[PDB]
Parts: sequence; structure tokens; C-alpha cells
Amino acid sequence: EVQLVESGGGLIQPGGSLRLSCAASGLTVSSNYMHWVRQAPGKGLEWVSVLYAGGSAFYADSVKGRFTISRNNSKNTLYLQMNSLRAEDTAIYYCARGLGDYLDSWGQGTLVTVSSASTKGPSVFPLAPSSTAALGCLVKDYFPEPVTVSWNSGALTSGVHTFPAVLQSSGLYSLSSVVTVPSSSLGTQTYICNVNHKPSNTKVDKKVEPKSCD
Amino acid sequence: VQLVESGAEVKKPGSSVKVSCKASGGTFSSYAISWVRQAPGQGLEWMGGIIPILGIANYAQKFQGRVTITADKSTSTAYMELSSLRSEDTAVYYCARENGYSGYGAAANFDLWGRGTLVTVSSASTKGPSVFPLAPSSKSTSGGTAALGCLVKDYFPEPVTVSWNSGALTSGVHTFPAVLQSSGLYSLSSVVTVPSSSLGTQTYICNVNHKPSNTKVDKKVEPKSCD
Amino acid sequence: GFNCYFPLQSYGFQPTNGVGYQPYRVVVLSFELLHAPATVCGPKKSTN
Amino acid sequence: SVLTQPPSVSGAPGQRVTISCTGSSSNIGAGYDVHWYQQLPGTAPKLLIYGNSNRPSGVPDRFSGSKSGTSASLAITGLQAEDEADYYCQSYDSSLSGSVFGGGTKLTVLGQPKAAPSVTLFPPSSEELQANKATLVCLISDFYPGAVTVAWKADSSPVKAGVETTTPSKQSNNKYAASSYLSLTPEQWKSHRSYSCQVTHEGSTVEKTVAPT
Amino acid sequence: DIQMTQSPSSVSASVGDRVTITCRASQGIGSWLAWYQQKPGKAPQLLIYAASTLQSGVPPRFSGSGSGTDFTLTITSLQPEDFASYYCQQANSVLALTFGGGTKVEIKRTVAAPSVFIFPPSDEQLKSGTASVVCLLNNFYPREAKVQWKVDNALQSGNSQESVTEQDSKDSTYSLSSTLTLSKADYEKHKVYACEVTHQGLSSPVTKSFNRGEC
Repeated sequence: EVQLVESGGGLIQPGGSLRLSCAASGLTVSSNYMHWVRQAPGKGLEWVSVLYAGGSAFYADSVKGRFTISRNNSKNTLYLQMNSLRAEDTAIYYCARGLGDYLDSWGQGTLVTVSSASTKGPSVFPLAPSSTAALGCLVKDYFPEPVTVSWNSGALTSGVHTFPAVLQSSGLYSLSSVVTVPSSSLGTQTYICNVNHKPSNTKVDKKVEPKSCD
Repeated sequence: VQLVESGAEVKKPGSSVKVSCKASGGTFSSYAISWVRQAPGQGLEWMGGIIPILGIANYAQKFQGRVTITADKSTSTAYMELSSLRSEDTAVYYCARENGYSGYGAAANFDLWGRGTLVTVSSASTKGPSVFPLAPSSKSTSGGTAALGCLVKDYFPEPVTVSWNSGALTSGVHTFPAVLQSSGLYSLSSVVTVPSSSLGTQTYICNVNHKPSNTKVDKKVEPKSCD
Repeated sequence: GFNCYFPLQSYGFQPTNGVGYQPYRVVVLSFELLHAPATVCGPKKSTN
Repeated sequence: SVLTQPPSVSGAPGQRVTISCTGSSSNIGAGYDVHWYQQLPGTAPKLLIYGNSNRPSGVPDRFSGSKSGTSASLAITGLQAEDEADYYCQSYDSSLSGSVFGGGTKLTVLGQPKAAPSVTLFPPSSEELQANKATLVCLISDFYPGAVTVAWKADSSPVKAGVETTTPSKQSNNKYAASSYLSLTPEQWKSHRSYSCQVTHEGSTVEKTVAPT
Repeated sequence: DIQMTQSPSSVSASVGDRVTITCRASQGIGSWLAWYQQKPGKAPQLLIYAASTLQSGVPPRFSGSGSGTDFTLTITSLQPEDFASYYCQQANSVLALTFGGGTKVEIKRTVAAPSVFIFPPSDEQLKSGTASVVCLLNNFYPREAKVQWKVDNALQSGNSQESVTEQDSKDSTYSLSSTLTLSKADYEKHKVYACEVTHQGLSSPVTKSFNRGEC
């Protein structure tokens, strides 16, 4: 009968202060042990900080400094403040309550992205199939997560393989999408992939045709 | 709530004893349940306590590991088991409930106590009691009253309930306790006051009832004729 | 029931635990000096 | 044990009685508190005070307690007829690693119109001789629990075998009655000419002689 | 002070099989271990605690028995619903949690063959000044896939990033793709571009090679 919600996640600069907000519905904020477990994307979970029922808190070796925990009994919410941030701090964390040596309750997570870049329109380049066959379009130099794709305005749903975003060395994500198409229908049907996302509000409709050279 | 124990138990010098301290009106909750004994002519001792959420018992250094105390969360009752019975351990055993608090003292106080269990040790076995009549002489009845009754001898499991005419007499009836003897035998007395005018028209009988031996002996009395 | 647990938790004193988890007997010597006259003080040497 | 308590204490209806319970420095002299338990003769003990200043529900306001150094003091406002019970002090012991109780004290507030004792002797009947045993009874009534010494004589030498003393039982008119039994054999029953039971109370001696033949 | 290593990382088992995931700790800990089950895109949940007992809401298929050093999470009946990652966590005296790596259980699949699909960059990307060339991998199993690229019969390292999609719920098919970023000046210098793969399903490696401006 537990329920924990989190808010405050988003995109922010490394040189700034961020305040989180974890709320408990059927749990008090001064009568249980709470843990802030943060899990990196593509990696396992990692402990960050712990707070007790009293006025005491602890932190790990890597996050011993630049961390402050201050609960609020007025609105039954948990607040975590990060005065300084690094490039490795981007992950997904879940506020929770638990007992000694183990915790059972769990909550949702808010994704945080930290970088020196900003919003950038997605560049779509067609992938000409060689003369079954594979066709698709490549999304390059776009920010931030996430970006959805669609084939024939959602008409085509068989063989769709949307690869997850990968972070490049330039600080911009890359995405690839491919579908399976028979060679007999290459010259009959036209396939257009739509790439769009909310932070940039860009809608580009580019078709892919196996013609011309290089 | 209340704590209810078992009845009186009679054992052998070197046997095993076990009772139960049941709880009525509620379970043990999370408070500790302890056992404290008391003896006639001596003080009170302590053996340990039982926690009813974990089943861990902490004993006392004065007693060895010859006693075990256990409890179950399904029945919410506490059991004990003591081995190597001795004639010294002829005391009653009580179950107590602790009530903790916060402070500089942190001394455990016993708010609730059990009803009580009687434990006695005797090497003698169960035998058949014998009742013999008693009657005054001519010199004893100087006045208008005579004092007579029935005496019970060689009874092992405690003095019994003595009723005159199956409880029809309630005035002038007195009960006497037993006493330790050289061989451990017990002997009681029962004397009543009756007028001398009722000795020729109403007879007196003693009804003895003995639960453990399943016996019931009926005997009559009469004043002596020689004197 | 739920959200109702005993405040006392048991210690696991297994022999296979580490050095930091080993059971250590700890004795605390608390010293208090009031204005009352002292009753216990330093010992006396027994040199040859 | 490690706890020392007075053996007995007298009280009066209207005065104040102070009971001192002292123990070792490891249990009483330390920071542990004391707990008083009243054990009625026939009833299970119950908590009187806890924490040296608080009173549980149902405890009358006349009972009070305090702690002064390495001793415990119990103050009772007045003494009633139901106060005749044994009181014990309980505290935690560091050396023994367990709770210990005091030696206990006896508070008796009673008074009865004691008079001269009355003794009645019942020689055994003829049917008792066939059981290969002889039992001589010495019934005594309307007396006081103190000075209940019982002596047996055969007009030539005192008897020091088979003598015993039974505790008295309270009657319905604030009186105590007891008796004494003497085990003998029918072989020597006819040898002695007479038997007597001697009861001494407050210097008053009553002698009764029963003739078997 | 304490470090966590897990022997299994990616294991495959059928419905009637035991996953036999083992948990090892640097220092001996006595029955103070708990297991979790975090689905991709779903918040984690506890499965067992103290390595001896079982949660009320958790089905009793999960079990564990470890005294001081060796722990396990053997499952009598493996269900398709509980296909997620597993972690074993141990705390310290200051409530310092220690979470480790993830062990993933995947459904068994046919080996099949890594069909390679080359994709030269389009002429629209020439104006942008950046040239990206990829080769596609489809219907391959297991994950042991070599993605090394061969350009002008030379070894290329530190120029491609792998992208692994999640397993689909239809037939559990894996897909692979690697993206290479290079300048337009270096694009015209090289003439031969190809990528080679190695798998159990091929007797010989299959490489598809094209040239610049080849129609």
C-alpha cells in the first residue's frame, strides 16, 4: 500500500543547483530509513546517500561532499539538493523507504540529463539499399532524449527495429532505424520515415529511394 | 488482559516438569514474558524472559542450562521445561510480563503476573487413605457440649475437602492443615461442636472425596459405651 | 502487520564473517570528577 | 543474596512507616531504579511503583517512594487491614546479568484478645490398635499463635521422639486453632500407666491426664 | 572497503530450467543479503531478503540459501514474466548500501546467421561535411558478435559505437548496428570500406565490400 512519486528532473547545466522532491503517500518523513539509490543507464544500481529517522545522514565516498539532505514534515515530502554537478551524474534514481540492512519499498524515477550542449534539430539522412532488403533513415546530431520514429505514418509495423540512442564524443546523440522490405516491392511502394520530438518542434518528412550513385 | 496458568503438579526427585502460561483476552503482543519464582520462607528469584516476535531467551548466571523456556506465536502461550528435579525446588512458579520505558534507570518492571502453578516434589507414591472414628469419653462431656470428629491418615496427595453430612453442617466446623513428618506423611484434624441431646437421635458421618485416587469412603462415628 | 516491526534486530555472529564484522567485547570506562572527595585514586609502586 | 532487607516491621493505624532497601553498588548504587511489589498471603504480587516516582493505575495515592543515594525508601500514608503483606524491592544487577529481588520484609498490623489456652486430650479408640500404630493427639483451641511449645511426658521421662508442631488456622471469630500428633506403637501403649500433653503459653501451664485403663 | 563481483552476466535457460545465479562477496557476510528484480523501463522490486525468507507478495518460486560467502537464487520454475535483471545488495554498519552489476536472463533462440547489410552515405550528407557509413546485423544469436571494420585492408579501432536494441516480444530477435563518424576530407582518401563478422552459425566469416561511387 506504498506509493512514492518524484519530480524535478530535467536538463540543467553542470554549474548549477538542483532540488529534488520525493513524496510519500502512506509513509511518514521522520519515522523510517530512506535510501537514494541511483542507477546509471546501461549499468547497475549504485548507492548515493542515506538518511535516518532522526537528524542524521550519510554519503558515499564519491559523493561525500556537495550533498545536503533536508526533509520537510509540513507537506510530508523529501528534498535532496545538489549544489554541484558533474558529467557522470546523469542517471535514473528512485527514492524509497526501508528497514535496517535492506529496503523493500520502491518508487518511480526521473531522468536527468547534464551537458554543455542545448537543443539541436535532428538531421535525417537516407540509407540507400544495395541492389530481401533493408531500408531506413539515420538520425544524427540531435538533442535531447528522446526521439520517436514512424513508418508510413504508423501504417508499417512489421520488421521495425528502432535502435536506442547512443551518446557520441561530441555530446550529441545518434539514432538508427531500419525495417525489412522485400526487393519486389522496392519500386512499387514509397517509404517515408517521420522524425520529430517535442523540445525542438521539428517535423521533417524525407523519403528514401534506391537511385542515383554515391 | 490476564495470564492463566495450569493447576498443581506433583513430580518425582529427578523427573521432568512442564506447564503452560496461557493468555486470555489478548496475545503477548511484543512485550517480554518472564518467569519469576517465589518460595515460602525465602525471597524471589529470576530465570529469564521470552520475546514473542523472535524466540530468543536470555537466562541467568545463577542457574545452569538445565531449564529451557519457549513460546509459540500461533497459540501465544509460554512453556518451560526444567530437568533434574530436587527436593529444594518445592516452590510455586509464576509467569510475569515486563513493561519497559525510557529514562536513565532502564530497570524492568513487572506490571502483570500469572495466576500461579504449584510445584511440589515427594518421593512417596500414591496410597490409600485410612479414616478412623474419634469419640469423647465420659469425662470430656462435663457440660452440655461434646467435641468429636474424624481424622484422616496416610494420604499422599494433600489434605482433602472435608464436608459434614455432605455439606449440611456449616456452624461449628473447623479445618486443620497438615504438617511435615519424619517419613513425609501428612495428618489433619477436624473437630466440631454438637449438643449432648443430639447424640441419641442423630448420627454423624464423614464424607471424604479424593480426586486423584478416585476413592470415596463413608464412615460413621458414635460415642463410646464403656465410658 | 504492514509498517509495524520490532525495533530490536538480531546480530549475526557467524564465524565466517570478516575482521570488521567479528564480535568484539567493548568495555567503556567513564570518569566523572565532582566536588565530592575522591574515593579511588592512583596505585602505589612496590619497587625493590 | 546481594539485596538486604529488614526481616519484620511493626505498624500502627495512623502513623508512618519507612522501609529501607539497600543493596550493592553494582545494582542499587548504580543508575538502576527500584520497583516495589506487594505479595499478599494468597494473591499474586503486583507492581506498586515504577521509576521511583510514578504510580500505575489502581495504586492508591497513599503509597509513595523515593530514591536517595544507594538506598530506597518506601513511604505509606497510613496502614490498613489489607496492608499485611510482604514487600520486595527489585532492581537490575550488572554482575549477575539479571534482575534480582530483595530479601523481603513482613508488615503485620493485628491484635487479638489472647486468653488462657484450653487443651483437650483424646486417647485413641480400640479400633486404632489393630492398625499396628498408635497416634496420640493433643487438641488445643482458643489460644494465641505465639508460645505454642508442645511437650510430652510419661510421668517418668520426657518424650523427644515423634513430637511436632502444626501451624494454626484462622477461625471465623478471629481465633487460631492447632494440634499436635505423636506416633507410637500399641506394643508400648499398655506399658505406660498414663500419658499427658504439656502446653506452655505466656507462663500459664495447664496439665491434663488421661488414663488408658 | 567491500567490492561486489557476480560470476554470471548473461545466461539463457528454458522454462523448465534453473537459472543458478550465484552471488559472491569480498568479505564474509552472514545472511544479510537481499535480491531484486528490475524490469527494463520498470522500477525495481524486492524478491527475497536476508537470503533465507520470502516476501509475502513475491511468488514462492524464488529461493536462496547462503551461509557466509556463497549465495544463490535458484528458481524451480522459470516464468516468462520474471525476465529481468538481478542484483544482490549488502549494507554496512552505517547503512552504506552496495549494489553491483546486472545479470540478465534471455530466452533461447536459434543461432541463425548474421545477415550483413552495407549502407553507403547519401549525397545529401556530402554538403553537411560529415560522412557516416554503417553496416547492419539482423537475426543473430547469441550476443557474441564481432563488429570490427576493415578499411583499405587495415584495422580500424576506436571509431565505431555499438547500438543494441531490446529483445522483441514476438520471437526474441536481436539486431545490431554500428555508426562510424569521420570527416569529409578522410572520406575521399579511403576507397574500400567493409565490416566483418564472426559467429557460431557461419563456417566462414562473411564480408561485404563496396567502393566509392560504385553503382
